[PDB]
Amino acid sequence: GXLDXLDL
Amino acid sequence: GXLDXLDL
Amino acid sequence: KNELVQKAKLAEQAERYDDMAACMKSVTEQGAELSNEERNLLSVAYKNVVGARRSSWRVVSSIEQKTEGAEKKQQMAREYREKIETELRDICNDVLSLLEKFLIPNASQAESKVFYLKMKGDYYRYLAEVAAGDDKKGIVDQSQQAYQEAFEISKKEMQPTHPIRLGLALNFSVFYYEILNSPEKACSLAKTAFDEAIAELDTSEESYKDSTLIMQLLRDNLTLWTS
Amino acid sequence: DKNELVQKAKLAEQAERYDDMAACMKSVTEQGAELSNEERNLLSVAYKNVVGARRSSWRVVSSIEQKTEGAEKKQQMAREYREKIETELRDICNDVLSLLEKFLIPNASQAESKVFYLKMKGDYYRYLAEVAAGDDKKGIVDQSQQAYQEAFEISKKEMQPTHPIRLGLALNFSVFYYEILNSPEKACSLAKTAFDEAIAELDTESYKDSTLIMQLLRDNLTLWTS
Repeated sequence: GXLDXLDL
Repeated sequence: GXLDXLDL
Repeated sequence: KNELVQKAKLAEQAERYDDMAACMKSVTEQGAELSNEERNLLSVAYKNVVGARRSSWRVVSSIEQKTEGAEKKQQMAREYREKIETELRDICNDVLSLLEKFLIPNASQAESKVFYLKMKGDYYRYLAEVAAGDDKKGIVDQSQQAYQEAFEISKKEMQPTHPIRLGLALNFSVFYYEILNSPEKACSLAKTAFDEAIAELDTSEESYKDSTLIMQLLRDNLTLWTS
Repeated sequence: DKNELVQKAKLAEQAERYDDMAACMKSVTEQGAELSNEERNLLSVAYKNVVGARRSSWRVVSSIEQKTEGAEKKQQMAREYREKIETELRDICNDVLSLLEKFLIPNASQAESKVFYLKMKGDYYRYLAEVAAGDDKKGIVDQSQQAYQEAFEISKKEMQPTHPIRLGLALNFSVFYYEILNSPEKACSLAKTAFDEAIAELDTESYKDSTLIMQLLRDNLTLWTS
């Protein structure tokens, strides 16, 4: 949601 | 796999 | 040839189990008694294929009870739960066919038979889970039939440590509980197998960890149903 | 409408069916609306998991090809399967691109969002480069460069280093310079640049959600230090 939303 | 090949 | 196996071994490695299973679904379709290696690969493949959907359906199903705000999403939740159910059944039947058509009637090794029959039970039990309506009672007994045939063969030409026999046990022990909803029968069977598998404490031949790994599941199941 | 597929996708996440999830977001974009934060994120979460699966699938198959090369009778089936995934990812990448280049950046109304979707371009083209065989890569690499740099202009001197979307850009553009352009010197430059500027920022989910991004930069900086 925070790491995976922005793809690392 | 132990349970992976036995599907547990 | 075994080019598919190789594809599967890659599909396994690629976690592309959908392909993997299709590969082995074809190897089966080739109409040969799959090597315990191949066997394992087919299972591995379909294990995740049916596993993907069960764990999908499971969350949707529970969310079906936990509908966004009111019970208005019920329609969507269900509709989609059914979308999964459709797929799951396809995969199940697909596996079941393989079992009826190739696996069971080809499996020469007694051990192998147990395995596939267990699959039968397993995959039939995966239907029962989803089998709402009036189907369950029959389908649950169709899973049972399958598990029992396996049990019969296991308690015959399989030592109590054999991970498959224990694999069956656990898979069949979970059936009586989760499915038939009869802890009485479930708990006993589990105990029986584990209890019987204990005497063989291998003071110097066993099935190492694989077998012990199940015992833990078995007892960890037993202790859950204990409560 | 759009919501008629915002609940379904939310459930597809819940049910780990990102292929469905993605397909719901596609229609939500095809609706013709500047995506929300909820709805945008989902699209990412959805497609990131779809591409991610392929990318991580490709990486292992490519890695398996490191047993027999372009001309062999044992690692010839890998390349052919890797190529199948190459295709799959491409289709999925192009799909996200079609969504992004058609009506993902032009429809986006906000400024902070511009960065984001462009960061996807810098992401998704980079994915293409990795798999982009032949001489075609060269251009596809520029695609990601033109993109990830373009988003860097909108995120640079526009949002505080504290911003996780500005820092997420840093991460991905740096890993683009390193992993694709194989220009560690330039990668570490961008990283330091972002991290440095990001230090001189002050924010009271920016507390942690914007702290992990930084921790990766530092980790990468460290990795590329040795």
